[PDB]
Amino acid sequence: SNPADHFRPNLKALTLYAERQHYVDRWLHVKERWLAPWYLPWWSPLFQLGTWYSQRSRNLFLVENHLSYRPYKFRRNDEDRNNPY
Amino acid sequence: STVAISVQGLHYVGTGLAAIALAGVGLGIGTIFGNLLVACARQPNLTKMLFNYAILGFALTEAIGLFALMLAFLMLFS
Amino acid sequence: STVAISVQGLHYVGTGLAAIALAGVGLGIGTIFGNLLVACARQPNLTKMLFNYAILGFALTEAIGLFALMLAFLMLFS
Amino acid sequence: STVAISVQGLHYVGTGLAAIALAGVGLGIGTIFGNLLVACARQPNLTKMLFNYAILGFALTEAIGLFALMLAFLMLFS
Amino acid sequence: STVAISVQGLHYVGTGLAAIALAGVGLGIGTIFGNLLVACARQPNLTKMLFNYAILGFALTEAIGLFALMLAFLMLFS
Amino acid sequence: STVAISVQGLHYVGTGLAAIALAGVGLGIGTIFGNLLVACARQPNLTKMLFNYAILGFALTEAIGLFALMLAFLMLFS
Amino acid sequence: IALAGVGLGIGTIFGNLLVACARQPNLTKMLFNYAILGFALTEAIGLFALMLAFLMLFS
Amino acid sequence: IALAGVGLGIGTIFGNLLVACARQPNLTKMLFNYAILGFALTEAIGLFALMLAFLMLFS
Amino acid sequence: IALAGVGLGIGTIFGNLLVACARQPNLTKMLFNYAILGFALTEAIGLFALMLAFLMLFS
Amino acid sequence: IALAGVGLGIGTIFGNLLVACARQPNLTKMLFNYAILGFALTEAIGLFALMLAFLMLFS
Amino acid sequence: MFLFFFCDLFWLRLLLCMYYCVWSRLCFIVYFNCLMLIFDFLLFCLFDLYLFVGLCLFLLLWFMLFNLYSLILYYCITYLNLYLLFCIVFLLYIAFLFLFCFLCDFFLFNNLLVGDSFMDVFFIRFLLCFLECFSLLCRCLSTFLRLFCNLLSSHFLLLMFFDFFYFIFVFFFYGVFCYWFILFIFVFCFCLLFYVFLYLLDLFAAILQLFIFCNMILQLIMDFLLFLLFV
Amino acid sequence: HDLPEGFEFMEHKVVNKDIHAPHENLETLRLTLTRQDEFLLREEPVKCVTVTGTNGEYGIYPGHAYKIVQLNPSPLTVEYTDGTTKKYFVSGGFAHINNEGSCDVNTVECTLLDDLDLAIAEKELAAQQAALGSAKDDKAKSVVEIRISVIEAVIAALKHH
Ligand SMILES: CCCCCCCCCCCCCCCCCC(=O)OC[C@H](COP(=O)([O-])OCC(O)COP(=O)([O-])OC[C@@H](COC(=O)CCCCCCCCCCCCCCCCC)OC(=O)CCCCCCCCCCCCCCCCC)OC(=O)CCCCCCCCCCCCCCCCC
Ligand SMILES: CCCCCCCCCCCCCCCCCC(=O)OC[C@H](COP(=O)([O-])OCC[N+](C)(C)C)OC(=O)CCCCCCCCCCCCCCCCC
Repeated sequence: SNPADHFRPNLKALTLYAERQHYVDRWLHVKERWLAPWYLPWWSPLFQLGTWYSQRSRNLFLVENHLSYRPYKFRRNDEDRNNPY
Repeated sequence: STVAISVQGLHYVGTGLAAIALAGVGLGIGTIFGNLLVACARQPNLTKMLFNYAILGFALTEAIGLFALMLAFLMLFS
Repeated sequence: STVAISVQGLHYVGTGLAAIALAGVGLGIGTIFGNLLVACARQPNLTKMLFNYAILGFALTEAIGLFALMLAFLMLFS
Repeated sequence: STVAISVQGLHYVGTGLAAIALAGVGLGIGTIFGNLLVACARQPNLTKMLFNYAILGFALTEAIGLFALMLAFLMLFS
Repeated sequence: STVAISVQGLHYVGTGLAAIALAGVGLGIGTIFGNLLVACARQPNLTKMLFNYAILGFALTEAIGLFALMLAFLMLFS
Repeated sequence: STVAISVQGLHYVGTGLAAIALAGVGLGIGTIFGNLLVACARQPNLTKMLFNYAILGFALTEAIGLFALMLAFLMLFS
Repeated sequence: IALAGVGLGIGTIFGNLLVACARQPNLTKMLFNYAILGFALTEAIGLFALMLAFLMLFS
Repeated sequence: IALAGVGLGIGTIFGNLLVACARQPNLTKMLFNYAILGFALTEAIGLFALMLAFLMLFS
Repeated sequence: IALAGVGLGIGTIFGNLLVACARQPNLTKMLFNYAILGFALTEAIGLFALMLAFLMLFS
Repeated sequence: IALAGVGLGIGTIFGNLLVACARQPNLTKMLFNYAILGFALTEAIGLFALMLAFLMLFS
Repeated sequence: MFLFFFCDLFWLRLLLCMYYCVWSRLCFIVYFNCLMLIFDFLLFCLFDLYLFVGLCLFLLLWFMLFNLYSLILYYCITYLNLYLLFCIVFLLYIAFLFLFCFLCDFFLFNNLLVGDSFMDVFFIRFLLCFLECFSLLCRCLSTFLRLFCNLLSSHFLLLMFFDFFYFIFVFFFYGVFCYWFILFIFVFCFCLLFYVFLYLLDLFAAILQLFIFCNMILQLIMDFLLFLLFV
Repeated sequence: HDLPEGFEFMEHKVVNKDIHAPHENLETLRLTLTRQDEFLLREEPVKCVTVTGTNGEYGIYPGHAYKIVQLNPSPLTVEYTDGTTKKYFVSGGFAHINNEGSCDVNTVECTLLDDLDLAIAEKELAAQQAALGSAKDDKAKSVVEIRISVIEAVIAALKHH
């Protein structure tokens, strides 16, 4: 155990936490702000690049109908194999 | 009934098994040098070159033995 | 009666057994280099070409040991 | 009396035993390439054909290794 | 239920396994000397350079045997 | 719960394993003498120097055997 | 099991002996003596293992 | 299991016997005697393992 | 497991036989007889191993 | 596990067969027939091991 | 989760800035074979076979700054993680593979179908092609696994031996003044010999493993190179 | 102006057996024992021939595989199908064995073992051993040792029978 502990980075300085929802929402706000102006038509390749793949992924998530249960990505405890909740 | 048991002494057994891997490594190293002697007597002009390749093979063969020896230490010290 | 038992030191045994596979890999490597040394003395002009093939075998021989080494970790750390 | 016991940790031993089968595959590959080097020195004009046959032999041995790993992974998980 | 068990005599088992690692080491050393005799008989003038390389191979092979022996004695006193 | 168990028949098992290493030594002896005869036939003039080197190989191989044998007897009486 | 190597080791000596004798039939006596020497040395280890087996059998 | 190292050792002797015979076949009558001698020693080792296999199987 | 040594030993004898026969085909008859002799000996050891198996499986 | 000593023995026979065919390429038929004989004998040993394996498996 | 940390090369970066503000020749390279792919004259390749030189040199420099200096006690291999090495090897290997595939020359893969027309196509050649396609990815995985495991095992062994040496040196040196001084002297000499041997072995093995790491990539590249002859 | 090659005037060529051919059971080996461009025996059918090459002794019977042997100073035996043994002594050369059933043993010198004298051989060994003691340099000693090896082989060859 102790010898195994010698293989860690030795210059850790700071750790920051952020919820997926929050920064995803902020990114969406930024994307809307930059893609909103009239001088960027919806048919431009840039706008489609920005929007279409995200729309496709979200639609795929919504359409999903799985017989099994997928535990919440951001639980408080995900180390117990016998407690998905 | 649900019973959970934790045997401490098993780590010794796993450690001894890994040591068996050294039998192949130790034998493999001897194989290289045996060929080296039988090769130097067939072409002594290259003895220095052959000696270099033999040492290279020894390290590669030895490197594997260390992998097993690491696992021995991991279990012997946990 | 239905009895469930969980022995918590058995993964040491499985790890050691997988480590034993490294003896064959070590021996095979020694065999390759033994053949290399005895083969270079026969056709020295092609020494370099033989060396490249020798390393190729090592690449295709060390990889197998990694699978066994991989299983060791999958059981040693679980 | 009728007693039923279910040990959860015995799949580690089975996985380790299956992993031992790789020692033969590793040694067999070493034998293939050891002879390849000797053969190339003997008749270097046929290096490509010998290399092709050696690869074929390695593939068959690797296929056996895959079967052994399949059993190892199955027992490890199942 | 949580049950902790400590088996004493297991260290004897692990130590014996490490002793088996000396089988290949002993065999490997014998292989080197056997090859040495042939090389000397086929090239009698090189009775010293071959002898030196044989000693070098023995030392490396002896080292591997000593790595296992350290675990063999260590577990016996653990 | 903390349970301490002392098995008094496992000092036999470790002893038997330590004896297995003798096979790797005994076989090593035959290899040296297996090739000594060939060397003598190849170069009968060196029937003496080859014999001395073979004795050196046998003694060194036997040294490994006795190192293993020491562990065998220690666990037999302890 | 220690006898497995000892028995095999003897076969190796008596295998090469035939090749050596066929190559140099004039030296059968000297080769034969060395083969006996090797057999005795291997047998010594065989008795060591045999001694341990019997001790653990009647103990 | 010790028999594995005995039966294999026997095969090794005979394998070398064929080569020795196929090298100089006029010495077959001499090599064959030596080959039997080797079989007489390795087989003797197998008896010791067989003895233990019987003592423990009937005790 | 003892059959592993017997099976390998039998293959070893025949392996040398092919080399010996190719070297001197004129002696195939004599070599073949000796090869069978070796098989008759290695298989005999196998009988003991099987006998022990049948003497413990049916016990 | 006994099959391990069987498959290896079979590989030994064929490995020597190729060399024998290379040394004496006109004697392929006799070598091929003898190799088949060795395979049958070795395979018979493996079948005996399989017999015990199935007997215990269904017992 | 966002962790801010630093590599352990800042002093080495300072030394590089100090000693390489002026030009200097380079004549010794760990993997020289990336510069000489063609050995028979009049053979030339239309593919950018020399594209790997810069990456090879940079990787050698980076891994040598890390691994070789790791022998110094307490020096940290900041990148020593299995999946990080996997990402590195994935980048390199898959980049070259996609460079070959984007070429849109399907005939380039004809050699995957091993054997000749004599062999049964479905039961032999197709299986061999499957195995070789698998073997490419296995080669990638093996490269990264080998690089990881060599370092891990070497440093574990070094740490354990150093701990044992410290223990015996500190708590058993008084035996020099005692009647059993000879045993301690023998043990100390053996430990010194082992120390030297381990350091030499690790020094050699690091460079050798870098050589092999680069050689696997170069072999991938060479497996799909075709050389034209000048006329 | 093209000149004939000196082998065109030789009408006894070497017959090689095609690899893709059936085997034949042969009871006779056609031996050609030659010394200094002179055949002592010519395509003679014999039962077997024993030759002492560098690695060891070879007993060649009909059908022996293709091989080339570098002889050493030693006796050579020829046993006929009748049951008669003829023993020569050679100082060196080569022996070519063909799978077709032929053996061409070309020697620098091939003398019947009867011609050699053991008394002359014995006293020569004593003289050469004295010469080796007085040998000036390493080369001279090596040459003297070559003579002794041949002499001892001759002495041992005659003492055998
Ligand atoms: C809230 C708290 C604060 C933190 C906020 C953070 C916000 C985060 C937002 C979310 C981010 C999410 C994702 C994070 C992923 C992180 C991954 C990671 O860490 O990977 C490891 C990985 C480690 O890489 P590495 O191999 O160690 O090499 C990177 C090194 O930087 C070395 O690489 P290099 O050497 O190759 O780099 C080139 C280098 C080439 O070399 C140099 O240039 C040499 C200098 C190197 C400087 C950089 C090294 C820093 C060393 C440690 C700090 C130094 C001391 C600081 C003192 C602070 C005191 C409180 O040049 C530079 O660095 C250029 C900058 C030079 C600045 C010089 C300034 C001079 C000012 C002079 C003023 C004079 C005034 C006079 C007035 C007089 C009046 C009379 O990190 C990176 O690769 C970089 C990660 C950065 C991600 C972006 C983060 C967002 C930006 C944050 C800026 C905050 C500024 C405000 C701070 C105020 C004080 C509190
Ligand atoms: C190309 C091959 C290069 C070979 C280099 C060979 C170097 C030989 C060094 C001999 C011994 C040196 C001893 C130094 C002692 C320092 C003080 C001390 O206490 O150290 C103890 C330390 C550790 O000793 P320790 O383990 O006894 O420490 C005990 C301390 N306690 C008890 C607290 C744990 O010494 C070392 O770690 C030295 C190991 C050196 C290994 C070789 C490293 C080579 C790679 C780095 C080269 C860097 C070159 C950079 C050049 C510029 C580049 C641009």
